[PDB]
Amino acid sequence: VTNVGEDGEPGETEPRHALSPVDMHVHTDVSFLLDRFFDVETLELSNLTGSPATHVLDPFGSTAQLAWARLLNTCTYFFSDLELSIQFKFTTTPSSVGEGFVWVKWFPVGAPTKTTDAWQLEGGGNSVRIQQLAVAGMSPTVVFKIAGSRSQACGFSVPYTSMWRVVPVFYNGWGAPTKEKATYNWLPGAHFGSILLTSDAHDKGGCYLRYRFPRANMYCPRPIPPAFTRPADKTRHKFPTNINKQ
Amino acid sequence: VTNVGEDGEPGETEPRHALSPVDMHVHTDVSFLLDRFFDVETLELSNLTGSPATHVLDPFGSTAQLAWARLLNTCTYFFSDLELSIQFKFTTTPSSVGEGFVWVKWFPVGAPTKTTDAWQLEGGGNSVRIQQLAVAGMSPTVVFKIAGSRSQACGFSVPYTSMWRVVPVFYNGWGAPTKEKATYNWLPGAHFGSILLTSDAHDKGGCYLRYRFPRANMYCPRPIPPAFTRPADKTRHKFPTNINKQ
Amino acid sequence: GTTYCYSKPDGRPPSTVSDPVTRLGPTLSRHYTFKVGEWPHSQSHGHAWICPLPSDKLKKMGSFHEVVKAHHLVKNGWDVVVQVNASFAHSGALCVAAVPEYEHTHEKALKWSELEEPAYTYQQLSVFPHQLLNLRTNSSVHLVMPYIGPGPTTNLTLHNPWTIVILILSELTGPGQTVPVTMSVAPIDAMVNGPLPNPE
Amino acid sequence: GTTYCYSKPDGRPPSTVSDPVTRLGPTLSRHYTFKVGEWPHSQSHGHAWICPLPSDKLKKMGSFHEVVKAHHLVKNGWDVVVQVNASFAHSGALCVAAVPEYEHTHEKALKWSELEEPAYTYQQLSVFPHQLLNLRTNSSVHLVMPYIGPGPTTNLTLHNPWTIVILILSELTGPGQTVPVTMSVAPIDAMVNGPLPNPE
Amino acid sequence: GNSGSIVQNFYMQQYQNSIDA
Amino acid sequence: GNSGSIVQNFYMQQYQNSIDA
Amino acid sequence: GNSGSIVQNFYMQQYQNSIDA
Amino acid sequence: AATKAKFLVAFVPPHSAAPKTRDEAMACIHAVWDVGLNSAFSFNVPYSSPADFMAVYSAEATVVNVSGWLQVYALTALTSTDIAVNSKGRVLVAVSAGPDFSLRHPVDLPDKQ
Amino acid sequence: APIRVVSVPESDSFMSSVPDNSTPLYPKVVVPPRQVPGRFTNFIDVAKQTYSFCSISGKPYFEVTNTSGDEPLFQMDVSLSAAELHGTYVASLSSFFAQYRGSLNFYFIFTGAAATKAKFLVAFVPPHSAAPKTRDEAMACIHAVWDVGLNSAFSFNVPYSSPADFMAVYSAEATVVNVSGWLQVYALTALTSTDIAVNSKGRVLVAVSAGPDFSLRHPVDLPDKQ
Ligand SMILES: CC(=O)N[C@H]1[C@H]([C@H](O)[C@H](O)CO)O[C@@](O[C@H]2[C@@H](O)[C@@H](CO)O[C@@H](O[C@H]3[C@H](O)[C@@H](O)[C@@H](O)O[C@@H]3CO)[C@@H]2O)(C(=O)O)C[C@@H]1O
Ligand SMILES: CC(=O)N[C@H]1[C@H]([C@H](O)[C@H](O)CO)O[C@@](O[C@H]2[C@@H](O)[C@@H](CO)O[C@@H](O[C@H]3[C@H](O)[C@@H](O)[C@@H](O)O[C@@H]3CO)[C@@H]2O)(C(=O)O)C[C@@H]1O
Repeated sequence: VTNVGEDGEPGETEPRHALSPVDMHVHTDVSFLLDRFFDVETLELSNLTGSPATHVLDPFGSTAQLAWARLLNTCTYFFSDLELSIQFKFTTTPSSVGEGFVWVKWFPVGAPTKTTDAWQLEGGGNSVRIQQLAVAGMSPTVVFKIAGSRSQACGFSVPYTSMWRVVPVFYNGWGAPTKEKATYNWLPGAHFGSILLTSDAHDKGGCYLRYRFPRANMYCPRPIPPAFTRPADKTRHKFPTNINKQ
Repeated sequence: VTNVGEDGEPGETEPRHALSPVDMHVHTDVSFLLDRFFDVETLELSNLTGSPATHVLDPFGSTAQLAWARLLNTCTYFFSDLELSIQFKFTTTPSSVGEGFVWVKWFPVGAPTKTTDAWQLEGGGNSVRIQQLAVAGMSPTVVFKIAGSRSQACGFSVPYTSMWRVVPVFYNGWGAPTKEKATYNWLPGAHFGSILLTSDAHDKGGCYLRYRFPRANMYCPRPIPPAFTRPADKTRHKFPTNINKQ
Repeated sequence: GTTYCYSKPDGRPPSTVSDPVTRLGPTLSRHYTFKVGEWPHSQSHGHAWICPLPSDKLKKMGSFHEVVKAHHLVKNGWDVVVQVNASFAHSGALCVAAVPEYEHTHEKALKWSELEEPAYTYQQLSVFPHQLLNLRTNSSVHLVMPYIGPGPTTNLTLHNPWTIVILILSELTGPGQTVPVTMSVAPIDAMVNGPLPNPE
Repeated sequence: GTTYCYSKPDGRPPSTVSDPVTRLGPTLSRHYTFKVGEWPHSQSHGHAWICPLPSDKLKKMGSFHEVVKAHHLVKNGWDVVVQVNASFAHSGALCVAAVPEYEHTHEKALKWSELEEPAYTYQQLSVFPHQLLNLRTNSSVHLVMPYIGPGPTTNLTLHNPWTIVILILSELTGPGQTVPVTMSVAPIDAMVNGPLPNPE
Repeated sequence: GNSGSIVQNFYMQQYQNSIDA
Repeated sequence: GNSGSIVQNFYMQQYQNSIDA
Repeated sequence: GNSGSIVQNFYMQQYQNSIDA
Repeated sequence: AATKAKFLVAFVPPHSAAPKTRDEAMACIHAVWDVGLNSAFSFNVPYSSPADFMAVYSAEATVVNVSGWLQVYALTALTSTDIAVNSKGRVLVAVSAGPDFSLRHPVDLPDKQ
Repeated sequence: APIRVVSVPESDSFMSSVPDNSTPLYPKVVVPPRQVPGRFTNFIDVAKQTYSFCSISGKPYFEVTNTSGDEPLFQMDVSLSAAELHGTYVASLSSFFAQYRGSLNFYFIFTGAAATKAKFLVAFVPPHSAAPKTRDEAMACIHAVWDVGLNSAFSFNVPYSSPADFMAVYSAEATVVNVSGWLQVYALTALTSTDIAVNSKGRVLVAVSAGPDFSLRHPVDLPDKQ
């Protein structure tokens, strides 16, 4: 009612010569917010021998206060490719590992799994056994050394493997006929596939997972979790910054 | 009066067949004088654990006899992008650090700040904790190793972040409603943003800040500070040089 | 003669307010005229009258004054004319200037006052938009400054961008009396934002 | 619906001042909104709220207010809208009017107040530019008055030409509670003369 | 979105990433 | 001002630095 | 089949591999 | 629907020390809402600042920390057909982003607080 | 397929003036636009289109009294690291470099009261001999005459005379590119005044603008204060 200002008048609000543009919104571009490296996870290695476990690239669980945590929670359905950096930190005296040969293998959404030592390198007694799937072949293997290695890390790009045209970050259903608990918001292969780190370290070190999700596609906006306690009435939420009264 | 020479004549000066050009002034080009690396500052690191402090890229204070000190004092308002080099020097016996993994993170004009250990890498007991914001993500992280690292330095470019279309290197006003001391020539976010260096060194080392300011834009010339004591009457100011009586 | 502070004044309306904008007709931002001070025979060089515009003296613009009272921000230039009064038997000169974010003021901010500059400054004061008042030549310095500052407009209650320096170059040499300085500020291209409430 | 007080407002500038004239942009003479009073169940007919515009309540126009403070005279109309608040179970009506040189006021001049008209008046109140507020029909009276008076403009400090009557015709019959009246005045085509000095 | 180098296509559009229909 | 290589544009004009309006 | 870079032809088609008739 | 009321929604610029009565705020930017003309109303809290951009992470009051104050006041009170049934009213209040609204400089999360 | 590369000997060295830039880590930042007046481009512009005020015994002027003759009134070793320059813009700007080049303009503004008058011989004396000590000595050289009471201000151009394609911004024990000469103002007559009990002396300000052919080169870092 009445609209454009100055007259005390009922529905009549005042004028607003709305703003110009700068930045063209671009930072809030879902594809851009997601194409960078995130420190998601931290895990330890496996000994070259034993009958070890594969690890799963599932950045959909969350709960850890991390920005990329939420954001993936912001949408119902997601699709993007993957990109890694694995860094391996030291947890003892760095002079313990002279070699430090690390085997890594990537497993695509839905690959077979049981592995036991099965490859045997020998030479001058002693002789090493690497893992049955640590080996090089079909799924990409990546071997790197950490011995003065100016950056104890390795890295690469890996495609959207799932058999699902998109991934439901939420699922009002079960992924199995047996409607068991655990099988709730599940639906199998709703992730990026898996990896196996294995080495004569394993002890002496932890890892550093890092994902970069290029080509981000987000479908169906969802409620965006608060992330901070509710401040008191009629007040602000004061925080420490690059600004502030010095 | 009279002008062009030879006649004793009053206002009449003599002739001057003014000079040619060479160098086209170009060195005094504000954009060029500023696009190089300056050793501005020197600071120490922070332990991977504790509840540390961010550092502020404010090259506007000055007082230190450094050329780039003045020059930034030569103008009222400034704008340029930033560029860094961080070198980390050793302050003990270089054989103390076998690893020397250093986490750095850059914070844009006006970012949140409280950080405590929050990321935990584990593997074979011991286990490391890095900083809550040392982690990789939104603001750029840079991790480098200093272990034989042929150049113990790292480096990168960072954009003009401030919310101010330009930065007042001088401010006849306050940046807060509470006209307190400290809040004088202040006005928040009148700088480049901040950084956090953190590592299993911290002790064993200092740092080496270096800025390069590309795209320099200087508005309103200001008085240019003298930099040397006032010499005696009718004399010169003799100095040591690449010339001089040998 | 008319000297411009960096550029003629723009009547552009603030790049940073979707908020409703009242422009000030001259008849509101009228003209104001006060006495700076009495340049005396003793005041050795390097002295000066700081006139940071407009504050301190803002209570006295009694009309322009009024609208800037009940309004959050303003963008405006300044037609300003400093007028020393002296005979042809006096000697000496000053240099009066408009300075961008001038500061030293021993935080007696936005209050006009008196100081003694460091020297490298009076020597280089002229590096700003200034004019010479030479007692054997003229008796008036005239300048016009435009809105200026980090923000596309500011709060005159917290920040004064423009500030007139009235510097003493050659001491007042001549008849025993003093030479009264004076100044007429009148706002150019005034523009306000956000009316504040009622003083109750 | 919009009802005009004798004629649309003229932005003409005063036939009686060679003196410089400041016209008031809406953004200065903005909009104001206050509560007149709570029409109660007891107040027999003939009652009324006198709202002589604008005084008494002038201290509260805090912007428009401000310019008319430091200025001798003004010519302006009034967009004014009286708003009673009541449910569909209430009965009764008022008649609110704009009156030219209204007077009785027991010299509580230019102070809004409350009275009981003589009757021949409420009977003939309608002979002025008025509108009916009938509790089974509408809930708003809207009027717009133009500058008017013996002089081609006056001193709002001595004379208020326009004055709203808010007359009680049929008593408030219905639910036990009262019915709050309200009013939004906003100056139309404002124009000032002679700035007065500084309050010292 | 965020891929900005020139060498970003050092590898093919086919090899590098994934491809829709 | 002082950027003189060829590889100076190895990265884009958009990515590298900042951009005015 | 699986050779996808640009530098894949850093070496000649003649030098790199083998050649049929 | 048996009910009606009115409010003065006003926006008060970040200077003084905050108003405390309608007659105090009224001198500022505001409009009038007579519930019973529209049962819902929209009000635009503008951008007023020397600040080309503002602070997503506010704190101890700075010049780019706050842009003002939104206040709804009660113009009149609750008139009702029968005050024993309807004695109060609930006005929901929702927030949409402004057309000129924009965000910049992505950041990582600090310690919860 | 890997490229064949040889790691040039300096490979992991730093070097603080690389003609090239570092790698970006925060792209897509569009900046707000700035109207803000007086953006200068090159430092020589303000130095040319701007007068600085000289330095003599602490003040920016020299005095004439009702008693002077040939005693030189104003004298300066033409070098940037000269005394009477110390306070100024031009001089201080040049500290930022190694070599200067060109003429400099001097502005003398006589500021004695209008009841007053006087004259001077401003002269420039070439860097050979051992410096003149009387007007009649300098007169044989480049100079003009200033009758205050024709112009109350005057400009004088100290030229560039040297086998030196460039000159020394950082002077010292006298070298061939260390000095270009000597500026000297002398008193041609003395202070005539309507009433000598009121006006007995006069103050001529002396300012320095940069020469049109003036230029600077080879940016340098600051040595120990001295
Ligand atoms: C995938 C697989 O087959 N894994 C088997 C490994 C691999 O074949 C082996 O590591 C290839 O390098 O081999 C395993 O069996 C080997 C083991 O029994 C050793 C111990 O004597 O002998 C190997 O054969 C010898 C043979 O005895 C010699 O005559 C000579 O030919 O050399 C070969 C090997 O160099 C067996 O292949 C193993 O022990 O791990 C079985 C794994 O399942
Ligand atoms: C941002 C954040 O959440 N920080 C928290 C960290 C990180 O979650 C953690 O470093 C991720 O690597 O974790 C903190 O809490 C962990 C701590 O209590 C340890 C000690 O027992 O347990 C961790 O959970 C274990 C769990 O007990 C096991 O069952 C199994 O699932 O492994 C996990 C971890 O590998 C807690 O998450 C921490 O101690 O720093 C709390 C930080 O705030």
